[PDB]
Formats: sequence, structure tokens, C-alpha cells
Amino acid sequence: HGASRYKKSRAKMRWKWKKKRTRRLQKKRRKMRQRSR
Amino acid sequence: PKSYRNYSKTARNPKRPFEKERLDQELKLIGEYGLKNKREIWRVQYLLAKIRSAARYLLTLDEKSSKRIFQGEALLRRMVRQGLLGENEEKLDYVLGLTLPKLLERRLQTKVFKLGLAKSVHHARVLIRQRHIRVGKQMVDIPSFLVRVDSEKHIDFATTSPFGGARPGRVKRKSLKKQKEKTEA
Amino acid sequence: GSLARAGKVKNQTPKVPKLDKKKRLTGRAKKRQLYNRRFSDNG
Amino acid sequence: KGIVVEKVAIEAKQPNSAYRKCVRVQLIKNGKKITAFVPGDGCLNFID
RNA sequence: CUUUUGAUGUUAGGGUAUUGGCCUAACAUGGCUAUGACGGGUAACGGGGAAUUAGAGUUCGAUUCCGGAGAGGGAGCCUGAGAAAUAGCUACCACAUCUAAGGAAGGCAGCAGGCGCGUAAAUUACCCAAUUCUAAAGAAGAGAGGUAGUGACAAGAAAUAACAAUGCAAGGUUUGUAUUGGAAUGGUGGGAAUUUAAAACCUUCCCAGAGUAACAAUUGGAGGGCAAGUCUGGUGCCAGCAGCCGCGGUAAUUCCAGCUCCAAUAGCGUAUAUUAAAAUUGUUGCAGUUAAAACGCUCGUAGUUGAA
RNA sequence: AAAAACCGUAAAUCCUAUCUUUUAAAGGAAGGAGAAGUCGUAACAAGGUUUCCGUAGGUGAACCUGCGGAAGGAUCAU
Repeated sequence: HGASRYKKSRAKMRWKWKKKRTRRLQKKRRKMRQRSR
Repeated sequence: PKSYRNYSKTARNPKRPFEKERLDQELKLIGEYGLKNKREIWRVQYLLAKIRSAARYLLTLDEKSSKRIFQGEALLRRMVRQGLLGENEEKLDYVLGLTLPKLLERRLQTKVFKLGLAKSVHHARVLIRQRHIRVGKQMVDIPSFLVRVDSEKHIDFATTSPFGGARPGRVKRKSLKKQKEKTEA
Repeated sequence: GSLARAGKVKNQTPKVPKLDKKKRLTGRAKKRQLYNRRFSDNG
Repeated sequence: KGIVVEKVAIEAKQPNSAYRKCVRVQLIKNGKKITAFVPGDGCLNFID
């Protein structure tokens, strides 16, 4: 959701690494779109 | 296209259908006054609630107010004609002081058995259905009828009821008996 | 899937009629019966 | 209104343990697929 | 955003019934805009209204009537006071009819009915007797309209018993609780008066016409919300039920059944839409440290409130 | 009167571009649910290296490190 993420009581992943992996996906998706279009 | 005749409901749905105390009080009242079903008491609730709402909307108005001194006098006069509020009752709080047995006292089935005629409340009900009554000059058969204070004065049997001097009794029984008597004679 | 068991309990349940019994009362009769059964006799 | 096509069992939530007789239907109003659970224990065979 | 194709205005003119960028020529460069224009959507004809209300409100408004538009979808046109009319005409396409093959004529979104669509909607009936219209205006037409027919769209009234004895319980000679048995009336069959343009229905009367009043009222449940069963059979993680929680592996209080009982009653279930519940859209009335939530911080125009 | 032109109203056909709505598509890359599958100790205690944030790089994955922060810390304290 918004900036009130993490709050790890739920025992989930680390939001920082989640963001890192999501940004890597963003980068490769942008590379694919540039190659295609 | 559409016919120009107005039409609207009479009985409102109580909501919350399973309250033990309200249901048992309804049972007590239905036993007391011998009506046929819950819808009738619901519509009586509607009528009483509408009267009370009118009373509130008239009480909210000021003193020497034309709207109150007109609409309220009309409503109290109608209630007096109905006989709900007596001579000593004259004010708006007394108007609000209506109650379910007070309103049910005026019905035909209660009135006829209160004054006599029948032996049971439901006996009076079935007699009203079998149309042996007359309000004076007119025969009625709807138990939900409401009489007036001067209308009670001349309630009695119907003119054409067999009890009242019409065709005496069972045609089948009497005719078989007279056949038997004539053949034996 | 093993869909060849639908209605198994329905098929294996035995069969009974509803007997004769009395014609259940209607109108004001049921209400009067219930009222006299639930206020006058009990104490 | 739709047309019954095929019959496939569907499982349930983990705490429960049973099978549900669900049937897929092809609609004629739109032309889509849906899955519907048939009520009644014997009604699975009561349908063509 | 608009402005070569009139956008905004001035001057003059054509045109119309009058006025006007309505249009023509010249001249000017103007008009709208976070008080949201220009655009896009609307499973959007507008209004008095309808649903719900403590009061605020939110939602539906094709739909008795007022106004607008249309008659396949654009275009045009005569007559006529008044039509850009469609049961008037012309032309195109898409349809489609008859056709001796050469050629003709077409618009049911009028009253009925057919096809197709979809869950979804009534008779190819009667009559202008009521309203009111048209004309050369009493005597003729009027699928405007009234009546009849189908009609559990909705709404209102009310039958499916009551009463006397006995026995039972309860009680100080009162209520209900199976036996007897006769009074009473609807339902129905019929005949009539009235009724209506005719016919029907109601209304009123007269014969037949109720005891198991065989002239019978059911739908849905009985673990909790939720009123009512650890009552009795069959099944045993299966079939299943269950709006949510949930029950079912041998006593199933929850499944399939019989009894009893329950809510409603000629009515109740199923689903979707929708309102209240919602003080979970909060103007009166929400919350923001930790549950969802005060921008990183400040200046700042429009807006908003402002000493006495 | 047929017939003809003219400014004009302008039907209808096609081309061009744009917009709006559904749909195909080899493969790629996500999410969810399912079932006792496979690999690990990541997190909850000082979780066995305190945890978390912002950012850059790296690893089979949970992750790790570097820099500057926060205590929601394991300290309210010579």
C-alpha cells in the first residue's frame, strides 16, 4: 500500500528487498519494452 | 393508460420478527381480543401510530396557532366521534394516551359480545360472518368495522336472521320430520 | 473424479409415508388452541 | 440460460473434506464460460 | 480552447413574419477558461414525482399528465392558415413483396397477432352505450376511448368453525381438554329480479345445498443470529447441509428420513438491483501517536475565514 | 412542357487519418489458489550477526555488504 508499509508483525519478507526485486523486474521489463516498441 | 384510482397499503411490517417479549405480549393481546391473525393487529398499530404522529406534529406548534386550533380540534372531534376519548379527556396528552385495548374496544366482534348476544368472542366473530346482525336499518358482516358512540345505541340482531322471526330453522330437518309425521298419520 | 456416488444417501435411506393424523386446524381455531394451551392451563 | 457441457468434480477448503459436483456452462446471452454448483444430492444425474 | 470553412464585434445589405453572422461584402481582433471551458463516458428524454425518512439526505423517474424528438437513417419538396407531415410525395443505401420478366407498389416505435431476442410480458374479442373529437355538426365515423378476455405485477376485505352435555387436568363449583348432535352459514349446482349497446360479475331472492363440515392450506426451518428437539430411525469425511461461525472419521441436537413443534399465512421461499441498518462518506455526524491515514520543511496566488 | 446552366440545399459510394469498444497471437514475465513435493534458516527471544529504513553493488533463495539514518531496542540512568 502506501508509505505505511513494513510493520513486520505479520512475519513477512523484508520490504526493502521486496522493493529491490520489484525494481529489478521494472528494469528488465523496461528493457523488453524498449526492445519491442 | 393507467386507471386513475389511488391505492396504498394499510399494515406495516414490524421488522425484527423474533423478539420473545413482544411476541408473547402479542399472544396475550390476541388471546384477550380474539382476532384472527397478526396482520390485523399490525394495521391497528399503524392506525394508532399515525394518530400519535399527528398528535406530535400538532403539539410541536405554538399556542393560539391557527394550524393547531384547526387540525387538532378536527382530530379530537374525530376521536370523540369514535368514542376513544371520553368527556373528561380533552387535551393533547390525553389524545396521545391511546392504547391498544382502548382502540380494540370499538370493533364489532368485541362490541357485540360485550353487550350480549353471543356466548364466545369467536362465536360472535362467526355470527358476524354469518350476517345475523344489524347496526340499525343496515346489516353488516365485516368484523373490522368500527362503531361510533351513538352507533352503539341501536345495535341488535338482523331483520332477516332466522333467530329474529324469519324462516324458522333447518329446512332439511323440519321437512324430513313433517314427511315422517304425515306418513305416520 | 469419482462422481458415481451422487444421491447415495437419498437412495439408501428407507421410505415411510406420513400416516393419517388429524386435519390440522386453520383460521382462528389454531390461534385459540395455542392461546388456551399457553396461558390458561399452565401455572 | 446456458448449455451444460461437461462434468468435473471440484474440491473444497482444507478444513472441509468432501467433493462438490460442479458443472461448466456456456452462456448464450454473452458467450462465456461459468462454473455452477448443482444443488441436491441426486440432481447430478437428474440433468441431461 | 474557438478563429482560412463565422470564431467575437462594428458598418451596410439579402433573407425571413419580425430581430440577429441567419447569410453576403468590408473592417476590427477578438470571445470562453481550476467558480473545471474545450473534450470523453452515461447499460442518460427533462419536470412536477416514486422508494426510504427521527431530521438531514441517497437512490429510481420509459411509464395516467405538461413539454421535446422521431416514425429505417440521413436529405429534399408541394399543397395547405398551420407539416420540412410520413396510414403526403421525391431520391440513396440496407431490406423486402408481386411480377406474364416488360414493370409496379412498401414501411406495425397505431389497435391485434407472427418471427427473432432474451428470464421476461395479455385477444388477429365487442362497441362508439360513457368521455370527447371531425365535418356540410342530432340520426355518420372515432383500435382516441369504454366493456369483455388472460392475468398469485402489486393492493384491500374475509371462510377452512362456533355452541350444550359427559369423562381428564388444573382450581375453589371456573377454564381448556375425546366422545356424543343438533342449531347456523358460507362454498357449489340451478332459477329468477336488477345490471349492461349485448353478454358477463357483483348485488337480492327461491330450490337443492356441510360431520372425517373428503367442501382438508401450505412454504421454510427446529446448534448459535433465531422463535422453536442431546426426540426416534438410515449414512458415517461419503452423500451432503450451511447467507457467516461452521456439522459430518459409529449417540450426527446441523446430512437423507418419521413424530412433535415452530414463524408466515392465501401466502412464503430463490437471485440480482436498492434503501435503512451506515455515526463504515459522516453539513448537524467519522478518523489521522501506536489500527487505514498530517505532504520533508517553508514562502506563496486563486479560495476560505478576519481587532474593537 | 420536356430539356439546359447557374450560385444553393445536399442524399449516397470510396479513399485518408484519428478516436472509441471487444478479440487473435509463437513466447516472455507476474499474481492467486490448490496438494503431506524439493532446497535452505531468512524473520518472532540478545532468534542465535539486534531489528528496520533510504540508496548502490553482489549472491541459487530466503538474503549480504558499503554509506547516512530511526528505536517501532536489547539502554528512559555518574
